[PDB]
Amino acid sequence: DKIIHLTDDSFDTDVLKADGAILVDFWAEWCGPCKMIAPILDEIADEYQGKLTVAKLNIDQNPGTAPKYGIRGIPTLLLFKNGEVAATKVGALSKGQLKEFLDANL
Amino acid sequence: MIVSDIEANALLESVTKFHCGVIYDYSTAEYVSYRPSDFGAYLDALEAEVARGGLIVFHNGHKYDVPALTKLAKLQLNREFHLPRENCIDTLVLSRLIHSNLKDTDMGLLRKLPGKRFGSHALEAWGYRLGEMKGEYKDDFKRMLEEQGEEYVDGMEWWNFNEEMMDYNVQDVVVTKALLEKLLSDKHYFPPEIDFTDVGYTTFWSESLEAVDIEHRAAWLLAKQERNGFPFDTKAIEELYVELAARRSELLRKLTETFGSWYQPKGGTEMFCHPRTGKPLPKYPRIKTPKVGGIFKKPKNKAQREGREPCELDTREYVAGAPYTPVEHVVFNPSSRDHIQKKLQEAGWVPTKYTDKGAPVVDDEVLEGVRVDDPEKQAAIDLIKEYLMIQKRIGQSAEGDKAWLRYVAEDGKIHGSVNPNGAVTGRATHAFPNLAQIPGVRSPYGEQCRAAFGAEHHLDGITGKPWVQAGIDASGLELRCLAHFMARFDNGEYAHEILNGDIHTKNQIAAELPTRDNAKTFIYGFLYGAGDEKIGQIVGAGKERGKELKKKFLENTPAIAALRESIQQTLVESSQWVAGEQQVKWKRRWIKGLDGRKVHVRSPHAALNTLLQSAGALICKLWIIKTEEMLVEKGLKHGWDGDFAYMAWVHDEIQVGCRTEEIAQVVIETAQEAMRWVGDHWNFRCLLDTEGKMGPNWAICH
DNA sequence: GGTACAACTTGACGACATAGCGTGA
DNA sequence: ACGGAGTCGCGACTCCGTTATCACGCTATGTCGTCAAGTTGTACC
Ligand SMILES: Cc1cn([C@H]2C[C@H](O)[C@@H](COP(=O)(O)OP(=O)(O)OP(=O)(O)O)O2)c(=O)[nH]c1=O
Ligand SMILES: [Mg+2]
Repeated sequence: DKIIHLTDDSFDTDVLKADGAILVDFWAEWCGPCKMIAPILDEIADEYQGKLTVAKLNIDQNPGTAPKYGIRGIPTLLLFKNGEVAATKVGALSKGQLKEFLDANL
Repeated sequence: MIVSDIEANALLESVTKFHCGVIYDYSTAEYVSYRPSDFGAYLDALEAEVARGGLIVFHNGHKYDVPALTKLAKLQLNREFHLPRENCIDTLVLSRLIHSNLKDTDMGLLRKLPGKRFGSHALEAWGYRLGEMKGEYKDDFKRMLEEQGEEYVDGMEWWNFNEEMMDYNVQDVVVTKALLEKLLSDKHYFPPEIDFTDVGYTTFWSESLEAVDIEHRAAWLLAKQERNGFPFDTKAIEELYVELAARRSELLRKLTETFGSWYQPKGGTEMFCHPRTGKPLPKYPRIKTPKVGGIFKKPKNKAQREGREPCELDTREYVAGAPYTPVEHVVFNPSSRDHIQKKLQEAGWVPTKYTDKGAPVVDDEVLEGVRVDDPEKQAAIDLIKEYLMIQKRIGQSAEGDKAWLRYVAEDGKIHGSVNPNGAVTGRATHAFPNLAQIPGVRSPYGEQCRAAFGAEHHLDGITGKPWVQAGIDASGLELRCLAHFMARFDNGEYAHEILNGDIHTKNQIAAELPTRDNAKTFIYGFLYGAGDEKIGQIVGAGKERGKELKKKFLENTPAIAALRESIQQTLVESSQWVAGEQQVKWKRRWIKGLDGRKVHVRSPHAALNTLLQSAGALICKLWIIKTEEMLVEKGLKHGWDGDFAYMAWVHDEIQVGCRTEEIAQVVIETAQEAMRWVGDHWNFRCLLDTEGKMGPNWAICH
């Protein structure tokens, strides 16, 4: 599809050594700002297609990765330069703010 | 008659200096100021007042002032200073006897009290209530240290005598005098025809109500119990603590390998709205929105101002106007009902019984009632209940703030205070070491907790032998009181029937109940008017079965409804009905007891409890006072160096640590004779019975 | 350009007030 | 004073009900006061 839904094993095997810009969303079922930011991410997955990797990760059905990275607030978008953490921001941004954040890292 | 007050350097365990003592006399109407060097003259003035047949009045003198003066007189002059019982009058006991209900009258006056004295029987609280309070010595000393500049220590003001402490003692004496005159302004408890400030001690103890003498004898006996104390077994408690800590770690490991962790939404501050319109939505947990943040920082260079050079990136990782959900990685705590309830929802169980704030009832009944599809979690529910029980035992024993290992002094003896009046019904309450919280003989490890409590842990001061503990209990107290009340209705038939075997065992056979204490719980719930849901919860069945048993016992004993109707027509005027409340007019706020107190009533369906609990409390109180008086007059000696000591008066049951089994048998026979004397004195229409046991600890004595 | 400054904000910490629930009689 | 329920001749008309009780302790959890420290607009030379 447009945004790849990952698990912990798929994250560890196809993110840390994927050699590309990877953006991972952290989302829960009961909230809710992720429901706000998800059509924005669906629009960015078509606007900036062919230059980065956009993915989502459920913190509820995958209890491994999020305690390893230590997340205090959701939603939080992490930019992965060759898998490792390069820059991130906490909150539910807008489309222009997210495009500015992606342009401020490339 | 004189009114005195003292000032020591510490409490009863560390008193070593007499600062000042102020005496007011009615025959002179003058203030008698003393010095730290006037301790012998103070004791000689007290002995002259006793020899003149006068009455000396203190404030909480039975618990602190009299043994403090005794210990100071011993450790300073080595002279035997022992004041008689009848020549000492407490204002605290008279205040607790006359004004027995402060919580229902202190509001409307809080405009006076600072706020911390809400329902306080202290000496300063009456100083604010009587509008006679000129500062506080502790606040004056704190202001003094903050004026000098050095730091405040809470014990330095009781180390040095000064004019501030002298004037504070004068203020204490005049507040005690005004409070004594206010309590002697009463008409029911004290007849105003005789000026009680100018009588003899025999005239004062004879020309008043019996309740004042009962209260003062009870206060003297409880102060003797406080200076006696109760033994302890430190090594057994520490071994039990190590065992319960190891089992707690074992069950915590089992529950952490059974269950897992999750995320908790705790941390939100601001408000979330509808993203389309702006309407608030209660269907989301609390989230937070920052107010300062962005992407680029402030332009400082010339090309940054021109937009050529990009500014610094957002390091703080928050943007102004981006709502997020501040969560935390909560670990599953089995001591958290909310966590247990969350896991039972995730297991697939639907809660039924709810509370008033939305969260469902989580207790032992519903933890037995939960039936899920997973056998491992179904077995782990029992581990959760056992973890909660062991956590309760450890929090009672050592890890709590009011811990036994924290409150046992250097002699190995527990020193826990007891309020004589306490509740409004007359039943005594227990202070910060609470001896009522000690578990029974069927709870897990409560047998070891009661086996760690015995009189065998105190060796003799001369021979060095473990003593013998004697425990005496009464059976069917309130039930025989009920027979005494409704004998005038049923011609004494229930009082004749109650003496035929054990009434609780007979009710257990009649109701087909498993245990005798379950039968006791059921008959007490039927006596005090429980609802059908409560009766079904006790019997383990439905409300139809509860109504069947209620109607069966009500048709068996029809006089209870007649007694309730008699009380309802006696003290209650009318009763209105609100949808959430119940406006009931009485025009009679109290019921005269056996001695004649104004025992305050709270509820029209609790006036029966207000009667029966006060009756049982007065019977037990005058019973132990008469038992102590008879054991004194038969020739024995009360104390550690004597023969016996009182160490437990929790409810309707005493523990007596004697020297030999023959002495314990004499104490049991004396208690039986005192019980028969009370039953003959108060015109008891039935027979009163006791039950004495003889064991080394509570494992045999109860 | 520069430079002090002052309320705002973020995060942490401690005292305090309920909440069912558990012991006893 | 409206829900639970006994009843009039199964729907509705109408009659009844409505607390277990005093003590203390406690770990969980939300509220709010207090404080350390940047910070970001900002006013003027
Ligand atoms: C146990 C219990 C007692 N009480 C009150 C009423 C009782 O008369 C009083 C003391 O109860 P108990 O002393 O336990 O009753 P008992 O004297 O008949 O039996 P035993 O000889 O074994 O001691 O406290 C309750 O209100 N609810 C209770 O659950
Ligand atoms: Mg008893």
